[PDB]
Amino acid sequence: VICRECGKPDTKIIKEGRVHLLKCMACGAIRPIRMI
Ligand SMILES: [Zn+2]
Repeated sequence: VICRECGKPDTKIIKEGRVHLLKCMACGAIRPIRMI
């Protein structure tokens, strides 16, 4: 769903303070997210 044209890559997530960032490796994609 998130990455359909990525196949079998890797997923890493980092959060600081009150902000969430998602990074995907293989396609080099970054997405900004925040719930709090
Ligand atoms: Zn990807």
